[PDB]
Amino acid sequence: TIEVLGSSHVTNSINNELFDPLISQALSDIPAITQYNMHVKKGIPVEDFPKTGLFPEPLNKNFSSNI
Amino acid sequence: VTRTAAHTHIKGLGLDESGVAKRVEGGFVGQIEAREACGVIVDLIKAKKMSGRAILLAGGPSTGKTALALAISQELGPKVPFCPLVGSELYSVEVKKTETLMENFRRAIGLRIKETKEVYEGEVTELTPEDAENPLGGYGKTISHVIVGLKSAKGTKTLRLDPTIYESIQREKVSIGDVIYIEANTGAVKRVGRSDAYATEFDLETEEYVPLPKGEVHKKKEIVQDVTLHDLDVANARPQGGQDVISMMGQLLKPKKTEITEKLRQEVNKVVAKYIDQGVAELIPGVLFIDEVNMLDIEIFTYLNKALESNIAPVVVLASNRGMTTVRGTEDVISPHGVPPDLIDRLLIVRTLPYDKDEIRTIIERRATVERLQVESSALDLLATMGTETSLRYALQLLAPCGILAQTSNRKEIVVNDVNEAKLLFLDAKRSTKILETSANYL
Amino acid sequence: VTRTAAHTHIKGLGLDESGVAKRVEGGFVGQIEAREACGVIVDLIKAKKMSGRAILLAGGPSTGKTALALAISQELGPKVPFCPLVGSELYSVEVKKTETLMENFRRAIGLRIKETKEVYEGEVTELTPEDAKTISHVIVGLKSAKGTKTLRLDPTIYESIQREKVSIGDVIYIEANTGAVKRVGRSDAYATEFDLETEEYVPLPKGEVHKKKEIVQDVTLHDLDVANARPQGGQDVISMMGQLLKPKKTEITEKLRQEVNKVVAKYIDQGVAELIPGVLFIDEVNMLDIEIFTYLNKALESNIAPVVVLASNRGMTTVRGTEDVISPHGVPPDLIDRLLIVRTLPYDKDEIRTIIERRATVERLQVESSALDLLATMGTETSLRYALQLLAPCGILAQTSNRKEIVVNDVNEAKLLFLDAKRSTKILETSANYL
Amino acid sequence: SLSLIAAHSHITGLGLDENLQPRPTSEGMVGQLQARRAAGVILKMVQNGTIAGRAVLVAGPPSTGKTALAMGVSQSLGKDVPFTAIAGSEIFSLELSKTEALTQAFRKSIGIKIKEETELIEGEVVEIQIDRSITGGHKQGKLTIKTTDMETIYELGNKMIDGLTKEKVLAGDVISIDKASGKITKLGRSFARSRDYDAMGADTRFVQCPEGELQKRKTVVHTVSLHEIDVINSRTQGFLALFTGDTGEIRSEVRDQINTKVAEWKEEGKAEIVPGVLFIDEVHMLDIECFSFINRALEDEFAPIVMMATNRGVSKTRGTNYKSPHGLPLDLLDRSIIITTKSYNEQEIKTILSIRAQEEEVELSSDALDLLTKTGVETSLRYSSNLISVAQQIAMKRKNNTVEVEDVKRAYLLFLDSARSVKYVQENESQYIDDQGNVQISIAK
Amino acid sequence: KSLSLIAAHSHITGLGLDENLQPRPTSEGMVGQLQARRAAGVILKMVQNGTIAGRAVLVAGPPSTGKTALAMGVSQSLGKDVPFTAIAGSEIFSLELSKTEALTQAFRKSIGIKIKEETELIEGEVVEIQIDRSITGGHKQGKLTIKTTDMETIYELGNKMIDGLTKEKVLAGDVISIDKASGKITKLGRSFARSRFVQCPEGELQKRKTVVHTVSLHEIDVINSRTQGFLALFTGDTGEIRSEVRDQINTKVAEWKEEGKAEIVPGVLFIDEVHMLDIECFSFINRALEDEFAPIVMMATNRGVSKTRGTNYKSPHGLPLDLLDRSIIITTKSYNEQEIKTILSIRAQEEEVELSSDALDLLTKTGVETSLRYSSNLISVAQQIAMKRKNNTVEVEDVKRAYLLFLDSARSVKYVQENESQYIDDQGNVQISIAK
Amino acid sequence: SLPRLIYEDLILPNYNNDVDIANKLKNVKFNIFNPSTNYELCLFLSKLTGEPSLNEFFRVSTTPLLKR
Ligand SMILES: Nc1ncnc2c1ncn2[C@@H]1O[C@H](COP(=O)(O)OP(=O)(O)O)[C@@H](O)[C@H]1O
Ligand SMILES: Nc1ncnc2c1ncn2[C@@H]1O[C@H](COP(=O)(O)OP(=O)(O)O)[C@@H](O)[C@H]1O
Ligand SMILES: Nc1ncnc2c1ncn2[C@@H]1O[C@H](COP(=O)(O)OP(=O)(O)O)[C@@H](O)[C@H]1O
Ligand SMILES: Nc1ncnc2c1ncn2[C@@H]1O[C@H](COP(=O)(O)OP(=O)(O)O)[C@@H](O)[C@H]1O
Repeated sequence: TIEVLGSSHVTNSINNELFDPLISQALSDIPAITQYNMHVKKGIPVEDFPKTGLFPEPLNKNFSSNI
Repeated sequence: VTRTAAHTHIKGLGLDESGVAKRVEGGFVGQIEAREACGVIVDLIKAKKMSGRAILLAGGPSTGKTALALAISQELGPKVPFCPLVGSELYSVEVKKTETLMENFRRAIGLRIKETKEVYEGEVTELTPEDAENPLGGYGKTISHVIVGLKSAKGTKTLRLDPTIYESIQREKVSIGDVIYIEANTGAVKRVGRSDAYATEFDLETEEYVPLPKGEVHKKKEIVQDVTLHDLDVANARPQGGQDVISMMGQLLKPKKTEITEKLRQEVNKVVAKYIDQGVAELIPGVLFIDEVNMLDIEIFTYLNKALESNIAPVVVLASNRGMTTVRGTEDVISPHGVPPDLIDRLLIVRTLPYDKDEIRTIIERRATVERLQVESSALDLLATMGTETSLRYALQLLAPCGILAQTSNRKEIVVNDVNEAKLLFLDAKRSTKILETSANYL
Repeated sequence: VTRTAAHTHIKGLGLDESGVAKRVEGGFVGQIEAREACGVIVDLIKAKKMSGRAILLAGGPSTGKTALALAISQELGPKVPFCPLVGSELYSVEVKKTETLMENFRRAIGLRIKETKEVYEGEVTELTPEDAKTISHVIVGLKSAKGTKTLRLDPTIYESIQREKVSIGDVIYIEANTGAVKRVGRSDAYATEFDLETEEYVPLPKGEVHKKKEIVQDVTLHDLDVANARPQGGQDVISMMGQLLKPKKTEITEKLRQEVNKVVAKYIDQGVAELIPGVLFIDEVNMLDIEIFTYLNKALESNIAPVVVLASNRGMTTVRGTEDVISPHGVPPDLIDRLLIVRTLPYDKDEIRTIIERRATVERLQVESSALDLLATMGTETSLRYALQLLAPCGILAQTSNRKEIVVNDVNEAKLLFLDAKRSTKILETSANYL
Repeated sequence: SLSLIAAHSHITGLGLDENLQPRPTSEGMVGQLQARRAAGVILKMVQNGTIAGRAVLVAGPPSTGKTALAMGVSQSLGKDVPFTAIAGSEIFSLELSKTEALTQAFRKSIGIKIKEETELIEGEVVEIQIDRSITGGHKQGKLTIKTTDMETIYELGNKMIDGLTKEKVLAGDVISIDKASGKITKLGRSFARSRDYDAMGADTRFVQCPEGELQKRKTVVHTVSLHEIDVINSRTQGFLALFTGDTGEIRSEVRDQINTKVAEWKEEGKAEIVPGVLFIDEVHMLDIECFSFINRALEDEFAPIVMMATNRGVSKTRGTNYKSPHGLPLDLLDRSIIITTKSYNEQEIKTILSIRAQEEEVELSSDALDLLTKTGVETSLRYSSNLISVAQQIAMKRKNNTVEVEDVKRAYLLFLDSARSVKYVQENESQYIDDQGNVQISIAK
Repeated sequence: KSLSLIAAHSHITGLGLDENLQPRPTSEGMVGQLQARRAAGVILKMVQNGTIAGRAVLVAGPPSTGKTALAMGVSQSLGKDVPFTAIAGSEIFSLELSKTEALTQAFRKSIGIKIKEETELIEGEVVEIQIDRSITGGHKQGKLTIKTTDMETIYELGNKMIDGLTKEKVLAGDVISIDKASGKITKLGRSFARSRFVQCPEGELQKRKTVVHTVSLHEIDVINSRTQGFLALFTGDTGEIRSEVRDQINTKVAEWKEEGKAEIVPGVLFIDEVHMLDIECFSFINRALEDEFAPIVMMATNRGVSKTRGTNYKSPHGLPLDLLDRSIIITTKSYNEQEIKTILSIRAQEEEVELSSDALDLLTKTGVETSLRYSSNLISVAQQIAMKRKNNTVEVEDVKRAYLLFLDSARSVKYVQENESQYIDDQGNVQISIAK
Repeated sequence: SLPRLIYEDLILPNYNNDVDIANKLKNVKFNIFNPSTNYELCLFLSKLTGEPSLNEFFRVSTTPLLKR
């Protein structure tokens, strides 16, 4: 952690770099019912969805976590 | 039954309660003064007070140098970290040799920590997300919260998560009817398996079936962990295990060694000292064993002079079998055991001595009775004379072909004819050199 | 107060308008011919017409080669680029040495671009966008202590505003030419909306909303070369953490340098920029390999090379990377034939005494006359640098016994405490075990 | 262009007649009649273009005009013909083998020629109306492009709608669309609409509104070397490797396939081969492995004409322990043709010095030119060439226009050549650091 | 703070000097070497004055004669907030950095910039938390009651303070510290309620805290180079920082010093075993010492007239003469027997070892005979031999037993030379067989 | 811990430093893939690679690798 005492701009920049929505969305996936909500109930087409599902697949189920 | 390899008849130094050594005890024969000196060194390590004490084991080949270090490691026990090493291993192609030496220095100081965990666990009963008002706004995720209902034994809790925890949950591929395990220290989620409250025989993906977890959903448990300083240094230099982007992409790229700075080691030392001050942690110094120390060159020796004077260094044990040889990386420096005199001034040399006919004979007896072999007395005397004539290791390594040649004749006892046949079939260094000298085309 | 480090009593070459040298001027004592030759070289650099001129200045140790190079750099001024270098710096583990040599060659050619800075800042009083789902333009109202001012804005600047989480009542910073948006913080007029808040509160600008300023930018050709040759990609303006792949140096092709050259020529043709060639200085040139010595011959024949200055203190010495090439100053005859050689003479007794007096009076120390004579007599028998380095312990020993003038007792004590090279070697020879 | 006065910038081609007969003083070259005739023969062999893989070695004493001859060949070769000039020390890379660096140097010197037809429609956007069908599968666009002189209206396809809705234009940007192919570019914003938005923005620039005809026809001829095709066809985005040099040991299959397709394109008539010259200045410091690769690499039809320059005598070839003429092994010298240069006399030195004085805009007297010629006879030639430029500044400090004898004498006193420096070192060797590091810094003993 | 078992130089707390820079015979764990300690005191005063940059000091002498101890005492007497960098000679031969780059990083790690700044902190004891949630969750209202031993107040929270209090879960009775501007909440512990444990804060709830920062030049060089993050200060792969980003830092530091916003704190760079550097490193040091932003360099070596690395000639102390022209030399001498006895008594006192007087005399005699370090090493071994016999003090017989068990250099050389057939020589010959 | 002076004088733009001006000068006004000044190079690269848009190289060269 890098801290600067008394500056909200540092906190905003650090939170933007650590939790950038484009890369965090790329390494994750949208829920299916949420996808049905924004496609059918809101009219957004498929091609302007944010890109998802780019995380690599593990070898087993056993290799998915350190616990 | 088991597998034996050049050792494992040695269990310890075999000393008394007052430090004196029995002649035949602990798998050792002879070497009384060296065993007593190693016992004094073992007591010094167990005192847990000193830093950077270094000794050197000197003597000829097949005299019992590495056996003493292995006996030291067996006498100390498994709770003390012991790091075996060979001098040729410090020459890496990814990082400089100084960093490899300092990493192996920090790998020999252990730490025992009583840490506590915050755990949410149970069987998933519901999984409903709530969407955001502007999904294509560019800033912020698609969802806002996710409602998760967990049910354990005599308990039921409902949780409201951010998208950050739910991203790891759906990376674990969590469905309805699974038993999960959320660790609040790092956000890590483990999917234990399907619950046994439903049907079992209608699956196709070799899952395991888990009963409901006992106790409440929210828990606090104490775990005793055993780590080293090098583990903390490596985990802080290459961060993994967070839920941010940087620690997530760190698990996917290829790992590589890096030159860890002194500032990171100082900060890790500060945090560890703070943990000790609260009565949580406890320091366990250990032993670093560098075998074949003549393979090092002058730069590693000059850095070792600096590294021994630090206030954290463990006990270093070296071994060498050179009389008066030139130090590697130099031309004119001739020093005993291949070790430069400024490093020799900081050591404590323990001498090892060669054996006799009786010690060779009883060592052959011990190695034969370890390997589940039955040897006659005349064959034993023949092997003892063979060992004194050529080498101890050549007599030790000829036991198993003798046993095979005895077994192939439907026999259990090893006799003189098997030893003569093994003499004929297999040679040693002196007879091979004799064949090499009287030969035509570079045999 | 002031830091003095082995130099900084040198302010210039001490030459008048006719080019001749005064004896004591600009912190220099003696050395008339080398100072006059360096003045001629300074005029040649100021003429701004040649390319690839190479001067080597040679002489014994502690005669003033590096002082002369720094005096040249002080005579030229801060506008002209000057890249000091050591010959050992050309060996790197990332690229070949010819790449590092060409980078240091292109680092010594500069540019001068006239720019302007236009800044709008103040407190937001109105943020009304309109669309046609694409926003057409955004009207933003800004307020300061001297009044208010409304603006029209680009949709891209609106996206930059929306990135920074800017609402009504914050204090922002907008540059007109670039489009950079920085959120200073919430205004202090909204400080009492809650008792506890995460937001920081700042006062109003006492200035006007609109500010204008003219600036001059100085860049080199290597800056544009490394700006156009980023291999991972163009990074953001603000990034506290680095990239996921580490970017290394690369062998930059000649095509990129040609494209940069033609772009810079087009911009020079419109009067926007001005070309200022500079000086590349390589100290301890004897440590270069034979391959770099060969590549210097090719690099000195280009159309864009700067003026190169080399220094060495060797006699008949073998060139590095060879076996049997005895050459003067450790420089092969191929490069020697392309050079001009300036000699550097040693000093007399009185010049050493005057140099010691000048080094005493820059460091704010008062020295008695007999102490000065004894220091000058010591300096003629060991070295000049030994007598120059002994002034600070003499001043400390004078300050210990509550005095402000250095007396010969302090000089004798400092001579006893600190040894020179010859007495240390005499101790080294007549000793048993590693001193 | 961006250039100052270089070492030999007075040379513009070899001064040869139509019969390959060198004039004594023409096009900036003085003397060296046989070497200039030989270089004219080599130039004619390059311009014929039917002979591949020839090695020419230029050997002479230093300061004789070997790289001046190569500069004359490069200038008289003409445009759009590749001429790669490298030094011998450039192939010792850290991220490239010597064989691969030599292959990349060899393939940079032979290129192909490609011509294409452009029908550009460059103008300023007035109004774009986007219309879609009820089904939505068909998209029509009302494009109102406008130049200064006139304005017309086009109908755009759905691919133009997709290509314009990405990097969106805002009715007043300057765009140009190719009619035949369909290249889309956004040049910037017009100067007439530069006052309405009150702030610039991050990624915008102001260009002038184009004039004249809206539709223009122009043919463009491109020259592409083989190394560009090798770099491009080896990766997903290869132009960054073209400009940053991180190609990194390209495989042989792509080179073989590129050779095959270049041959079949020459057969089809789309492209034609333009060979060129590779010049390796100071060739004597190459390894023996580089020499073996050069021996084998000259036997291919896709090989340029290689020109090498050496000023060594009978020296030791690097990577071995013996000595050879010119520092080159005998099997490479068997595969070679040697052009020999000879040292100059007084008249040629005088003419070269007068040419260099006229190049640098320096006015010399007759006596100053005679003194500089005498100095260039006694010392080398480059010493007098540098003495000219410093004597100009010395005379300029004296508030005089023409360089006199006194300025040349002062420049001779202030700056030393190699011989006086060697004498002054050898008579005072105790003050300099020796081979053993012994030196005497103290002035009294 | 600063965990450590027992160092080899742990008994030295600094130079033993009075106010007139005169050495006491025994003070602060340093015995003898009066001229060297006086010279090191003069050097320490030169560092403390701060007006002199780029001076090189060489410490030379026989091995095991107070060379590293002197630098350890100087580093102790320097105090905090002054940078001290200690590197060995063989640490700069890296694989990802050039030698001049590693030397530049080591030079710029020892110059500090002192910045003082002000901030507002709220630190108190939490009394009660009231958080109400609507059914829709559109707005969050709340009230926070916090107190010290002298005051009591109740706050009304906004939305993001409520979100930052829900995260990092704060209950009643906790002692927390809140930063208003950055929104960072640190749990200092739990107050004294038995139902880690920290006393309740006193005084005002809102306080002004002046923090003095000390940033090295290397950290600003790493941060200002945009190709690398601040994580390169910990991972270590900065990777040959470009030259042109350092002049901007130098000009900015000069501007800050002119405007009074910052102060320059020079430090000491210590190079131990300087004879292992190459000739290129010495040529780089010759020009790096003449910079204005250069620290005071202390180098130590024990060789005498040896071969300089990378060359084929011999030079005094293993260093070329142009580097020795730029240095002032401090020479250390061998120790007397009384000083050996005092040093051994200090080392025994450090390890809490009780020695008899006859054991101390035996250790002093065998330290004069062989080595100071051998007699220093024998103490802790003989102590464990004493605990084997179950007595506290260390007698003569324990020292004799430890001397019999553990050899020294000369006895090992004698045993090797008497039986050199059993060892592997320079030609790789050995005789493993006992008979014949 | 980092002081506010470094972050406010070296990284963030303000009225007394030229971070944004020099950033624009290096990355836009002297970029060699700029179609307003280097149209010939863009046309040559478009013939070479077959890109349909001539602004592709300028967008690629000023975009981070992960985002690309
Ligand atoms: N005192 C002993 N008792 C039993 N076995 C021994 C003894 N000394 C040596 N050995 C055996 O002889 C061999 C000696 O090898 P080791 O001690 O590992 O290194 P070195 O060959 O250098 O002495 C080992 O395999 C060990 O098992
Ligand atoms: N003419 C002079 N006047 C004043 N100081 C001088 C003069 N010549 C040399 N010096 C001083 O002598 C020292 C040695 O000069 P320098 O050029 O740095 O070393 P070298 O001559 O060995 O390269 C420098 O510190 C410089 O300040
Ligand atoms: N024939 C010539 N005509 C004009 N100038 C020449 C001629 N030959 C040599 N020079 C000049 O001599 C200088 C050095 O000659 P160069 O071509 O470098 O020979 P080399 O490469 O053998 O040293 C150059 O500046 C060049 O201008
Ligand atoms: N004056 C002294 N006071 C206290 N301890 C000393 C003194 N001189 C030497 N020592 C001790 O002697 C040992 C060797 O000295 P050291 O300076 O570390 O080695 P070297 O002289 O080879 O650098 C160290 O443990 C140090 O504590």
